[PDB]
Amino acid sequence: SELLVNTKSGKVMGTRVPVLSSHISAFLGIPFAEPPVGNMRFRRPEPKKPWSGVWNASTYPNNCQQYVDEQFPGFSGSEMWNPNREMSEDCLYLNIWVPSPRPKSTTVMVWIYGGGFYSGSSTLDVYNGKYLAYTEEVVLVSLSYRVGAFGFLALHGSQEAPGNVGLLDQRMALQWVHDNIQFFGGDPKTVTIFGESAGGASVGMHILSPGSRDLFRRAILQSGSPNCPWASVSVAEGRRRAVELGRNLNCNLNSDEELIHCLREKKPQELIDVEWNVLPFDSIFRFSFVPVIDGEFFPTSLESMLNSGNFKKTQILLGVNKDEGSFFLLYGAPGFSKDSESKISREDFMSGVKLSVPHANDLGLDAVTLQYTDWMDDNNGIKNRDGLDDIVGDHNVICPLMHFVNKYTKFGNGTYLYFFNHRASNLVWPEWMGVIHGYEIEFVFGLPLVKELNYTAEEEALSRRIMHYWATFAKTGNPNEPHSQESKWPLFTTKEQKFIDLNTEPMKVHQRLRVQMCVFWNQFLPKLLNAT
Amino acid sequence: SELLVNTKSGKVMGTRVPVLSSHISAFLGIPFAEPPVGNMRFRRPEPKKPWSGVWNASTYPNNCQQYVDEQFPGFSGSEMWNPNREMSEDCLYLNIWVPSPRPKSTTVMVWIYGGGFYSGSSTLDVYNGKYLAYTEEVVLVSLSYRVGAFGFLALHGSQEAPGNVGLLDQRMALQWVHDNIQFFGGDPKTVTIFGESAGGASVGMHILSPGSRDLFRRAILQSGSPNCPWASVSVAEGRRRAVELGRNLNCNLNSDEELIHCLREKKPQELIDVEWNVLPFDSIFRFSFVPVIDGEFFPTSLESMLNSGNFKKTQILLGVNKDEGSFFLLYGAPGFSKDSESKISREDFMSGVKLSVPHANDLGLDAVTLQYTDWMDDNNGIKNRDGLDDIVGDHNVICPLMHFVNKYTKFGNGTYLYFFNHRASNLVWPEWMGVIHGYEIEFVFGLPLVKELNYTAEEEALSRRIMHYWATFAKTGNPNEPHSQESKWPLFTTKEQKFIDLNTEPMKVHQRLRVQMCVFWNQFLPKLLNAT
Ligand SMILES: *[C@@H]1O[C@H](CO)[C@@H](O)[C@H](O)[C@H]1NC(C)=O
Ligand SMILES: *[C@@H]1O[C@H](CO)[C@@H](O)[C@H](O)[C@H]1NC(C)=O
Ligand SMILES: *[C@H]1O[C@H](CO)[C@@H](O)[C@H](O)[C@H]1NC(C)=O
Ligand SMILES: *[C@H]1O[C@H](CO)[C@@H](O)[C@H](O)[C@H]1NC(C)=O
Ligand SMILES: *[C@](C)(O)CCC[N+](C)(C)C
Ligand SMILES: *[C@](C)(O)CCC[N+](C)(C)C
Ligand SMILES: CC(=O)CCC[N+](C)(C)C
Ligand SMILES: CC(=O)CCC[N+](C)(C)C
Repeated sequence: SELLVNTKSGKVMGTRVPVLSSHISAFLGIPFAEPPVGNMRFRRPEPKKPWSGVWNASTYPNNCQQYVDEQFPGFSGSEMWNPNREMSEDCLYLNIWVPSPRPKSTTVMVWIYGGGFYSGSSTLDVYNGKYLAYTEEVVLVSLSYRVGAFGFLALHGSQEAPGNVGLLDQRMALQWVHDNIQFFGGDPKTVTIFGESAGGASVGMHILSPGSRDLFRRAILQSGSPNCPWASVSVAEGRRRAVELGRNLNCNLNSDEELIHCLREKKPQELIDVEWNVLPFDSIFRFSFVPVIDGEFFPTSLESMLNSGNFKKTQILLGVNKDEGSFFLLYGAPGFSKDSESKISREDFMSGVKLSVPHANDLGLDAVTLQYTDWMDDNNGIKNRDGLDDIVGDHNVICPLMHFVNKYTKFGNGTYLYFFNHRASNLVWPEWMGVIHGYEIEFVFGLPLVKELNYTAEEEALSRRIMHYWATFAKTGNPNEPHSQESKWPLFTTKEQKFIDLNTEPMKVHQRLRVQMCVFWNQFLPKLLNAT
Repeated sequence: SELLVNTKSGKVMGTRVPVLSSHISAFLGIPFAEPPVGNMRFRRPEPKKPWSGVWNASTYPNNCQQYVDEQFPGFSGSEMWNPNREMSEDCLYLNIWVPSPRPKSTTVMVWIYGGGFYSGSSTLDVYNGKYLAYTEEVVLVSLSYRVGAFGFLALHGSQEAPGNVGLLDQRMALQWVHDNIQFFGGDPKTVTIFGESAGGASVGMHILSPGSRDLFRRAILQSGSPNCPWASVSVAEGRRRAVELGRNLNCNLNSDEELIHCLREKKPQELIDVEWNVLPFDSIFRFSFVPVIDGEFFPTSLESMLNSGNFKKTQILLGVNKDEGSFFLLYGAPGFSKDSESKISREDFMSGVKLSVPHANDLGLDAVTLQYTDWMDDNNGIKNRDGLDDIVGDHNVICPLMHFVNKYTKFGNGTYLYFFNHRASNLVWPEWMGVIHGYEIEFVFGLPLVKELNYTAEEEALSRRIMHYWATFAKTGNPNEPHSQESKWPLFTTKEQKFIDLNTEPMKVHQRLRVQMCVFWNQFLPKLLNAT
C-alpha cells in the first residue's frame, strides 16, 4: 500500500489527505526519540527504540509543554499560534507530507517552528505542508522539539541538564530524516531545513554546530538568525536562570544534583507558571530558556565562528518582514493596544526604548532615541509608534540577520536575500502592526490557494511565486528557474549586496538592506556600550 | 562747519564723502584710547588723553598688527579681508559715517569686525558704512580692537597681560560712543552693536559681561555667538599658550614678569610668525589667542551665566549662513582646493572629521561620522565634501548659535532669527563653497547698490530689504515696519521657534533651525565625550 512504509525504526501507516481537489499521503506523529519523560527531563534525547508491528501515523501528535498565550481569548490572530493539540512532555514526533504517487528521490524540506524557544507546535494549521508538498512536488517534513525549561534549562557542567537539549531534539529529527526519508521517496542528499524566528535562529545554529552540518544540504532562515540578541545566553546567565527557576519553586539549591531532582518532581505547568520570573531585566523580545554557548554544540562564541568561517558552507535563502517589532510591543510596551491606533506619547516612547534595549545604559538609550526621533515633530504619536516598531524590529531581527548574512556570504556558496513587505488583505490584527512578524509563513505554506480563507488573486499568485522560489532553491540552490522568462532574484554578494522585495507588485531589486540603521546597531552602539 | 565736531576729547574735522550720487559726512580715524604700545603691550587700554587743536579725521587709521592671509596672492576673495592699510600696534581708532545734514538724535549702529580674534580691520571696503548710513539714516560707527597675542595673550593673575584686553578695547570704544556720539547727531540711548563671526561672538560677550551691558541698547549677531567652541579658552589653556609662545621666541620662562618682558621686546611680526605654533591640536576653525574665562570680564562659565540669565536682557537679531564651514576646510582640510570641485574621498572625510572635532576621542569621531554619512552611498565625493562642510559649520557656528538663542530667548525681550542662504551672483570663490562664511556682510553694508560691483537687481533688492531690517530693528527692537504691507519676520519664541530665510525669493517662515543636528552637537555628543 502507498500509505504503508517500512523504515529502519519500524513500519508506519499513513493516511490519504485531500489537497486542492486532489490527494497526497500524510504520515503524522512518527516518533523519532524516546519520550523525554521522568528522569529524562532536561536530558539529551535518546533515539526511539525500534517497534514491532505497524505504527499508526494517521493523526497529529501531542504538542510539547509550553506557555499558552491567553492575551486575547477567542482571537484567531493569537490563538492560531497556540498549541492545537494536547500538551505533553511526550512530544518528540515529526510529520511527513508525501506526494502521490510516492516519488523515488525528490527534494526534501524540513520545517522548524519558531516561538521564541518557549513555545511552538508542528501541528498548527498555518504549518500544514500538504499545499507545498502537492504544489511543488517535495517531501515536506515538520519536526518538533522541547521548548521552555524542558528544552533549554542550562546548568553547564551537569549532564542531567546540560542545556541545548531542544536543539539536540531537532538534530535527532534531522538524523532520522537522513536515515529514513529515502523510504518515503525523499532524497537524503537534498534536504533543506527552514524555519521562522526561533526556527530561523535554529536553522542558523545547525549551520554553525559541527555536529549538525552533515545532516542537511541547504538552509532557509525567515526573520531569525543565530546571533539574535534573544536567541542565546552565556553559561553563567543560563545557570543563574535555572537557579532562579528553582528558587521560584522552593527548591533545594545546594547543588545541581539537588536542584535538578526538584525540578524533575514538579509537574509541567508548575515550571511554566513561573517561567517568566527569571528574566534579568524588564524587557520585551527576551525569553527565559534559550540555547546556551556551551563550548560543545557551539565550539566558541558565535561571533568568532562567523569571523573564522567555522560553519557549514553551502547556499542559503533568508529575509525579514517590514514590521518585525510590532508584535512584541503590543504584548509588553505601554501605550500599545490591539483595538486602538496605539499612537505613542513621548513618555511611552522613552519607556518603550528602555524595554527594547534592556542591556543599555543612559548614553546608549540616548543614542537610540536620537537615532529614531524626528526632532522637527517629536510629539507625532504615529512617528513615535512606528519609531518603536523599527527599533524593536531592527535590534532584534533585521540588523542581527544582516550581520549574519554579510558574515556568511564571505565564506558561503550562494546567498539570496528578501524583504517581505505585503500585508495580507485578510489580516485580523490592527493596521498599525503592518507586516507582522511571522505573517509571511502563510504565503510560504500556500494558504492563499485555499479560496475559503478569503485571500485575493494577487495574493494567491505571490504565494505560488514564493512557494516555487523556496522549492526551487531547496532543489537547486537557486530560487530562479534556469532558463526562465520571469524576473531574476539576483544573488546577494559582498560587493553589490542586492535583495528583492516580496510583495504583489512586480519585482524590484535594491541594495544595502537597512544599512544606515544596522551600522548603528551592529557597529556603533555595541562600541558605545562597551566603551562606557 | 558740518565737518567740524567738538567732543569731550577734543575737536575733529571730518570729510565730505560721495555716496550714491549724493553726500554724507565721514569722520575716519578718531582715537579712543592711548596707543597700546611699548610697555603697554598686552595691557588694558587707557582712555585717549584729550587733545588741543583739531584732529584730522579725513583718512582711515592704521590696522592692528595681525597675521596676513597670503594663501592666494592677488585673489580678491581672500585679500578683501586682509588689512588694506599699514599695520601698527597704534591702531585703536574708530570711524563714523554721519548723514547730511547732521541729524540731532538718530539711531546709532556700531560695527565689530570678525576675523577669529587673530585678524580683522575696520577699514575694509566691504565694511564701508556710507551706504547704510545714507540709505537708512543712521549714524554708523565701526570700532577696532587688538587681535592676536597683542589683544588676547592671557596670563591670568598678572596685571601686565591679564587677557581679554582686546575685548576691553571694544568696550572703551563703546564707552566713547556713549559719551560722544550725541555730538555727531547720534542717540546714545539707541545704540545697536553688531558684528560677524568673532565680531558676532564679541557682541554676545558684551551682552554677558556686566561691565559692558550698560554701554548699548540692542544687539545683532551674525554667524557668531559667545559660546562658540573657538571663541574662548580656560585660564589654564590661555596660560599654556602664552608660555608656549614664549618658548617659540626663546624667552625666559621663570615667571610671568620675565615672560612678559621678553614678549614685549619682540617686534610685532616676530610674535605673528610663530602664533599658530601654540594650538594644542591639529585642527581647523581654532585660533591661538582668544577671550579667556577669567572670572572678571566673565563672572562665571558662559554656560552657567546663560542658564541663570546672568546677562543683559534686551532684543536681539541674529542668524547664520547656509555653508558656514566651507571656508576653513579650504584652508586646512586635505582634499579641498580652490580651483577644483573638491570631491572628498572617504579617507579624506575621516581625516577631515578628526580636524573638525579635535577634542574628540574615537567613539566621538565615530558618532560624528555616523551622523553625517549616507551608508547607501558613502563613496559619493560630493556628499562627503558637503558632509564635512555641514560638520564644520554645525559644530562651530550654527549649533552653538542655536544653543545661545534658545537660552537667551528664555530671559530676553525679543528674538529675531534668520537663515541667510543666497549665493552672490558675482562670488569669486568656487561653487562648492556655497553661501560662504561672511558673505552676507556685503548685503548688510549695501554693496549691491553700487552698479559697478555687478550684482543683480534682485540682489540689490535683498540688500535694501536686509539693510532696512537691521536699521529698523536697531531703532525699534523689531525689524518689521509697524503697519506695513510686506511680509512679517515673526518673533522667535521658545514655543514656536520660528525663523526666516534671507534670500531673493519671497519670504518663507520655518521652525526649529537645524534642530536634528544641533540636538546631536548640543546634547548628545557632549554627553558622550564626558561619559567616556
Ligand atoms: C559555489 O561553489 C562552486 C563549486 O565549489 C563554485 O564553482 C561556484 O563558483 C560557487 N558559487 C558561489 C556563489 O560562490
Ligand atoms: C518686552 O518687555 C516689555 C516691557 O518690559 C513687555 O511689555 C513685553 O511683553 C516684552 N516682550 C517680549 C518679546 O518679551
Ligand atoms: C489509527 O488506528 C486505526 C487504524 O489502525 C484508525 O481507524 C484510527 O482512526 C487511527 N487513529 C485514531 C484516530 O484513533
Ligand atoms: C588732513 O590734513 C589736511 C587738512 O588739515 C588735509 O589737506 C589732508 O588731506 C588730510 N590728511 C592727509 C591725507 O594728509
Ligand atoms: C520567534 C521569536 O521565535 C517569534 C515566533 C513568532 N510566531 C509568530 C511564529 C509565533
Ligand atoms: C570669524 C571666525 O571671526 C571668521 C571671520 C571671517 N571673515 C570672513 C570676516 C574674515
Ligand atoms: C512575546 C510574548 O508573547 C511575551 C508574552 C508576555 N509575558 C511575558 C508576560 C507572558
Ligand atoms: C582660518 C585660517 O585662515 C587659518 C589659516 C591657516 N594657518 C593656520 C595655517 C595660518
